[PDB]
Amino acid sequence: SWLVANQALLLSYAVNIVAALAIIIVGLIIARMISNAVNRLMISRKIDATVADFLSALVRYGIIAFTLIAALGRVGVQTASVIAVLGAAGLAVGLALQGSLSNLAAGVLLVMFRPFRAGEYVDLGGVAGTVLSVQIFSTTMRTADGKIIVIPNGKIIAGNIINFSREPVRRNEFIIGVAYDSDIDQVKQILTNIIQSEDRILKDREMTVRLNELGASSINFVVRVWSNSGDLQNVYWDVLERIKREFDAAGISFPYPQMDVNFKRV
Amino acid sequence: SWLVANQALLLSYAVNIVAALAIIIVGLIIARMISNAVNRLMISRKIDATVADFLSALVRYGIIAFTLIAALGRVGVQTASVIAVLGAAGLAVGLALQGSLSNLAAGVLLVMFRPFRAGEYVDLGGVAGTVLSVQIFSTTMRTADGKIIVIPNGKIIAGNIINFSREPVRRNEFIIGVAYDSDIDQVKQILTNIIQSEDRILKDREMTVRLNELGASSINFVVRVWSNSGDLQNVYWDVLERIKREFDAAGISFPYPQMDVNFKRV
Amino acid sequence: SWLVANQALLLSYAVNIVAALAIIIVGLIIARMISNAVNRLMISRKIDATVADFLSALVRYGIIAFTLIAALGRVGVQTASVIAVLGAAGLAVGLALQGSLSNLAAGVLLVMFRPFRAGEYVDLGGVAGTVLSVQIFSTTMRTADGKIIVIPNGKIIAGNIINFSREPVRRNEFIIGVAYDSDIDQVKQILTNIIQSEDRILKDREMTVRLNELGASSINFVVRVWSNSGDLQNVYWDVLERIKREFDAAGISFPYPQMDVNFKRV
Amino acid sequence: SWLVANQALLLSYAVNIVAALAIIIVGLIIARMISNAVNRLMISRKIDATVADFLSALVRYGIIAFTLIAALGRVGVQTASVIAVLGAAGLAVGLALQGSLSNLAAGVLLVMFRPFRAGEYVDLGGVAGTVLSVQIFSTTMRTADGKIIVIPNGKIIAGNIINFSREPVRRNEFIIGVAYDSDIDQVKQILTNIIQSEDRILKDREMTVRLNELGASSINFVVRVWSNSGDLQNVYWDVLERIKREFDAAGISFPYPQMDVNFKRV
Amino acid sequence: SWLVANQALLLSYAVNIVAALAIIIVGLIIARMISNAVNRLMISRKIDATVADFLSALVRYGIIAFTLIAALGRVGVQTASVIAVLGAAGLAVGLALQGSLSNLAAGVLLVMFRPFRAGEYVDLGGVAGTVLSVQIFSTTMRTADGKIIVIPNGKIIAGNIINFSREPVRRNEFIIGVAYDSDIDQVKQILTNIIQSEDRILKDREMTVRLNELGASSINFVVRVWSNSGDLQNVYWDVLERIKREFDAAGISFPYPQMDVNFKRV
Amino acid sequence: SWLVANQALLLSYAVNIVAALAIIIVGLIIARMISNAVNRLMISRKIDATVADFLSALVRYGIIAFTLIAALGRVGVQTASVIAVLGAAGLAVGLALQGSLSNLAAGVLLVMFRPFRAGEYVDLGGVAGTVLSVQIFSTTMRTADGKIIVIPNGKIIAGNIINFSREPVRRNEFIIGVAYDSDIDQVKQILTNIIQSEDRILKDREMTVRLNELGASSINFVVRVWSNSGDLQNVYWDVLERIKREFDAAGISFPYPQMDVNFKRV
Amino acid sequence: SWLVANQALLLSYAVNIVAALAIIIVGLIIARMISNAVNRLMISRKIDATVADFLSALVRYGIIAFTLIAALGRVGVQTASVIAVLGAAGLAVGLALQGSLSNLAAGVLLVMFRPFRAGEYVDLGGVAGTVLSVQIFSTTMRTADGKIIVIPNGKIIAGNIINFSREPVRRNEFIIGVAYDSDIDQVKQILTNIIQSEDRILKDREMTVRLNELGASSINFVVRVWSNSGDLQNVYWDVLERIKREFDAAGISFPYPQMDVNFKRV
Repeated sequence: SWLVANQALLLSYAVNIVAALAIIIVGLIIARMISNAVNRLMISRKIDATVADFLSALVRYGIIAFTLIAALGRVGVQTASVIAVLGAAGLAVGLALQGSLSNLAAGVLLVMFRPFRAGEYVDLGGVAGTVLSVQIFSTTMRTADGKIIVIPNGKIIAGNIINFSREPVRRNEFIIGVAYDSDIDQVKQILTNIIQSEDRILKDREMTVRLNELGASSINFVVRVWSNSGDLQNVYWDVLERIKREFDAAGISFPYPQMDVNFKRV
Repeated sequence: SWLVANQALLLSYAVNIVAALAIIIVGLIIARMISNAVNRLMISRKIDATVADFLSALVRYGIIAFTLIAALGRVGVQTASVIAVLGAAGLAVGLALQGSLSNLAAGVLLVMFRPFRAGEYVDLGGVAGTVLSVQIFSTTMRTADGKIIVIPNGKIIAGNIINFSREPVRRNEFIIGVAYDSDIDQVKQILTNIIQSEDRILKDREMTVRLNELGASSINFVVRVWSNSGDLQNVYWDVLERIKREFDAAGISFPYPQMDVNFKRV
Repeated sequence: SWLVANQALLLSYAVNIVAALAIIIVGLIIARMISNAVNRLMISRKIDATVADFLSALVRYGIIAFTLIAALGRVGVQTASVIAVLGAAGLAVGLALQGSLSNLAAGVLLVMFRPFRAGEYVDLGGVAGTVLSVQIFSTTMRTADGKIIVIPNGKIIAGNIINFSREPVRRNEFIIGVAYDSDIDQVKQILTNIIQSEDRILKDREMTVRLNELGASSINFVVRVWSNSGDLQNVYWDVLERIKREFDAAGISFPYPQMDVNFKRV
Repeated sequence: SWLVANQALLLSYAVNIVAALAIIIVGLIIARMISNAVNRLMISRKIDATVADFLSALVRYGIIAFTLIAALGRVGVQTASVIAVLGAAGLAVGLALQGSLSNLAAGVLLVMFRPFRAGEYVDLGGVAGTVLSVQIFSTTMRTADGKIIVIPNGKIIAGNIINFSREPVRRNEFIIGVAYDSDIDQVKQILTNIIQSEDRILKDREMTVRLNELGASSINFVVRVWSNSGDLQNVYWDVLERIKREFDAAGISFPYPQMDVNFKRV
Repeated sequence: SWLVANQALLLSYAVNIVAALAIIIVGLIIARMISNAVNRLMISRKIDATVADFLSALVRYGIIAFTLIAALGRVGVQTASVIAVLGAAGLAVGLALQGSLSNLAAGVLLVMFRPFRAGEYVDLGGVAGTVLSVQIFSTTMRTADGKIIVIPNGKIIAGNIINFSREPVRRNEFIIGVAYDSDIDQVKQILTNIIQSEDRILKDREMTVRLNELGASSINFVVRVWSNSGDLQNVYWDVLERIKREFDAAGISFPYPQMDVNFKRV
Repeated sequence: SWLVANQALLLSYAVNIVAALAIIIVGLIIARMISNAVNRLMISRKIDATVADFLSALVRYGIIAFTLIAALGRVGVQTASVIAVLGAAGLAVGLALQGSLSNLAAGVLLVMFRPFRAGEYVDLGGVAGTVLSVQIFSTTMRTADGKIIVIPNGKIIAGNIINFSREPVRRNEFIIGVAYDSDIDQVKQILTNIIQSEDRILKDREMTVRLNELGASSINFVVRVWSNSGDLQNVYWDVLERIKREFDAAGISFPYPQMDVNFKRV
Repeated sequence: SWLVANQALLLSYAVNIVAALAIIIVGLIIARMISNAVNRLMISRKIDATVADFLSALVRYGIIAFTLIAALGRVGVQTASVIAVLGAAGLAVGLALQGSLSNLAAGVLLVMFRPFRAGEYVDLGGVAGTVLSVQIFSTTMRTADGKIIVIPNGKIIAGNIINFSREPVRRNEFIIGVAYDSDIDQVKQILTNIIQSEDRILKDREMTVRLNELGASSINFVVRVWSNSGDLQNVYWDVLERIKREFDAAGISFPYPQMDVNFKRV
């Protein structure tokens, strides 16, 4: 006759049981509700059936799983084990997604800081080109050849960034080879006359015409000038052509590879 | 005579015991149920006996293990230790699977974004070819030679992506070598006449015919043109052939490697 | 006379003590039981005394350790510390085994997906050969030379996979060098006649006979054809031999390395 | 008639319920409050709508989520599971942001220590230039050519740092080649006379004029001097020119590549 | 006069105190016991005073530390902090030992699988030799030169494994160069006669005598044969010698590097 | 009329509330106190406004946050969630700082062990120079050229360390080339006479004068000697000069690159 | 008048308060005690003021921090937050120290196993030399040149280890070039006579004198012999010298680089 005497014990367990069932059913209707709601809000963005609908299904499963674990705890069964396995799974998936998340974070930083603007000619680790646009997970640029390149944001931020366009003026360099016999002063004079004649070069800024080094086959002269970024490339070509003409007119000779032979007959 | 006086203590322990046994048996029938259910739902997809049936067995073991740990906790024995070892195991397996999970996540991102479409000619880190299809864990493409290549999705997203097809028009480049003696202006005139004659080249877009650099053995001329992607390759060959013919007709001579010897007898 | 008055306190502690001893002894008999059971089931697979028997001993130790920790908790001594050290150890061993586990997981994926079948000629990062079989932790293939190679599954999945056999048809390429003096049209005609004569080449598919590039010592011709994978290698050799014969018959001359010397005496 | 008898139980549950609702509503008004406050304080710094407003929204969501979880715990539902999933997410995002955080920490260290000052000529792993400024996440410097380079702080601290400017004086080195026939002592005398004549060289500091090594084609002389950093470059050029002139005046001859032929006729 | 009225409170705290002291002393005697026991069992294996005795001391310290922490918890002082620091330390040491543990695990796998047997000629990433024995943490092999090499097990499993011995038969390859003038058919006939004469070659298996490629200086012939692994090396040498003799007898001439000069006087 | 009957319940909640408010206010005054104290102690070391004052502000925020979380727990709201997010943040920041902490730890080890002393000539992975000083996070050394280099402590400890200065005596090596025609014994005799004449060489220690190898163009002789570290460099130069003189006196001839031509006219 | 009625509540809180203060003060005296004790025991080993005294200070701070946290818990304030931040810090520092700990563990393994003894000539990844001693964190060896090298233990264990000394006997190899015209048999006979004459070579062990390969400029002969490790180097030199003499006596001629020219005049 312990039953009549333990009515209170029965009350305690019965309220817990009905509360657990109530939790199950309320969580079920809550899950239905949340599932329809998430779709209602998800349709706004572009939506792919094979993936986007799938992820809403994932959410449904996650909610019912949480409510179920909670219910099992309500019943009075230790859920620490299921919590542990769940946490291991979550950690693993987070590790897997770390890579993509890094690209996302980089992209955000690059967007707010703006190291390079759109439409600028830059290089991002050996790939010169003009940027077209920036995106969340990736960057898009066009090469000189015309090929399109896509590069992940996370990869570029780590590497060095070079922005030719940001600087208005840039410097040029020429190297020239001539024979040993030829006079130094004559060549220097000619080169000075040439560079002086040009107009797209900045007089105020430095100009260098000296003998940098002595090659084995021939001596080498170095020339340095400064010009606007836009006209740089044209300047190079024009100067080079003028040099070729002027040297042949002057009498200087360009050097071929040089060989000296000691020559005996056996 | 403590027994009669501690009837309530006995009640407390007895209810816990029978509840633990009930948990064991209900978990057993639940595990049988879940095992048959998972197979019922698993048969839909392609199923390999050596692996797929094995994983259902794994699920059976996992469920019975969870229920068993819970039962041990119900008995009143500290289960924190078994929880700890279980969590270590789960973490380890998650780390092991991280690699494959990364490929999966990448594939998802690539699918939704579509950096490159199927049937496009692209390169994905030094392997040019045409894509055939995209998959969950991997990508499939065909090389020009005809070899098939498979590349994991996770590997390509990290690296740069190049999409030749995405751009309609592309640029070409030629390099040419000629002797120093030969006149600059004559060569330039000839090359201009050639490129002008062609019809598959875009007049509106830039055209470059200049002396880029001075080689040691010979001077070098650079030529740049723009044409449609489809006809690019043909254009290259036709232009090259026409150049060879035109130069020999003109009298210009192509250069062989050049050597100059100072020559003494011992 | 607190003892008589605190009989209940004594009861509480005494039941805990005897329950702890009971747990110890039941865990001992359980451990004996489990140890014999694991051997009974382990004998089925191949079993090495120096390792396999050792791991059963490990299991014995693990079970007795768990039961002992639980008993210490039953006595009323904080076991959180022993749990912590145990968890650190488990994490460390899991990290150590991560590498091998990765190979295992890869192997599973490769088995179910079947990127390459057994008996196919494939390359798996610079090692061409024919696969012999697939295994759990590793893959086995034979090289052309006849050497056997073993490669871990985890390593290959990361790298690119190339399956020559999967594709029925493949393409070939030849490169040829000839003197500048020689006529273009004559050579082209001869090469076309040759390739046309062959029967193992696919007429429907493309055929290319053009001047690809101008070498310094000599010009270069490129030839491309398509043929079945099986007969490809033979086709290459036969074509090459026929070419050698046909050129000497025609009067064309193959080029040696070319040198031009300006020659003065001192 | 358990209700009348369990008034106290009802009181207990009712106070918990109303307290949970109170927590929900107070947390709601708190969240509104915090959201407006964070904007009020955020406007001070530069603010981008697409990102900065977004992060305030994130904060709103985070606060309401915390309060909601707390409320669920107040109701009496186990929240350990939701805590676990939340912690996994937090760990993952922290891992993702680790990279950028590293750059930030580096930048801080570099700022306080000041290995290199602004406006100094330094190299930071193969990129010589002058620093312009230091920033939080990145560093900015200008190359000699005039190109701008941006380099992340985290990358440079790991690598070696070279500060030319920090040292007032620096050393120079010349290498010279001459024929075997030429006398050693004469050359040494000439070189000593040259270096002695210069004035921008530090007499007190060492000066080296010796035969370092015997090349195959010719012998090699090494020269070392010390000069101020500013005038170093000029000194090099002037010395080199003077050397060329002095040698031709002296009668020494510079060497061309040397070849010796044993010469037989077949 | 609260003392007389709170006798029970005093009892509660006093029993806890004496139990804590009892735990301390029992743990002390337990630690002495365990320390002597571990030595008793440790002497069996080889034992180094500077390290092995040290590790027994470590065990003593660990046990007393655990018992001490437990005692502090018994007193009623929160030990969660000491647990936390202890767990951090354990995690760190586990990370440090991960490397060695990996080698151990690899060694186990290699032992049970036996990719390569002892006394076999194998290469394990560019180090050819004969294995001598396998060990727990490392592998031992001898090179052809006679040098001894030790390689850690963990390093080799990651890399490719090549087992020459496992395969009974292997293939050989020869490359040969001859002048352009020389007849193709004559050379082919001679080579066929040679290989046919040999007896250590497998007739049933393939034999290849064809013109593989056209070198610039000379044409190249390829020869392939199959022979037993043991006699392979000898076969190579004998064949090569016979070839040299046969060619000079036949009248064919081996080629020297070939140069062609266009030769003008200035 | 439950209020009058539940006075005790009201007491319980009221004491908790006032205690929570007391905790808030005491923590506030404690935070003010700690903030002023930390500055008082921080001024001793060099202090940067933009960073050092900022970190004191950080401490203020941290303390108020801890006290606030504690207060929320006092109120009776589950704080496990806020604890979880806080722990994730702490883990992330610790990971970020791991890099710098590694440099710090290395520096400590290097300081106490002293592998290389200050003012010694050492190389630390391809950067030879003299150390100037050691610091906490980095090391400073000067190169021979005079450039200053800074290298992080963590990077050098991993790599090999070479200490020229630690060893008093060092060895030298010379290589010499001579013509085939020249007698072996004569050359050996001459070289022995030379090295014997020198005084800065250690007679007791080994001396080697032998023919090491046969070059294609010429034979090579190797010479090895031992001398004090300080005088090593001078010894090299003096020996080399003496050798040049002695050979020309003896009649031996140094070799130029050697070519042999078979020479036919077409 | 709740105070008089709640005397017991007051007792409960008052005992907790005084116990907390007692814990604070006992922990303070305990910390003083431990601080002096640790110094007393620390003086035995070499002790640096800037670091070693600092670490004792660290210990003082750690103990007072633990006792303080415990006290805060005794007061009744949730300390889980402070525990969490502390654990994050500990994890971070452990990660930082992981590197050095790895070197320590390696060193231990190497010490007990003894792969290489002290005073042996070994190479440890491209650095040949003689070991001098082994240490805890690092290894010390001397190079042949006389330079001292220090290498961390953790780095070497990962890489291959080569122990020349462990093996008593070693093998040698010579390569020789001769003209095509020269007879094979004569050369073989001469070489056999030479090697047979020597006495420091092991007759029982193999001896190889064969034509290994056909070079373009000349044919190549390979010779292999076995000798004791100590006398190996001397044997090489003596054999080489004898070979040079014997060939010139025999009439064989060593080959120079060979060139063949087809020679036409334009």
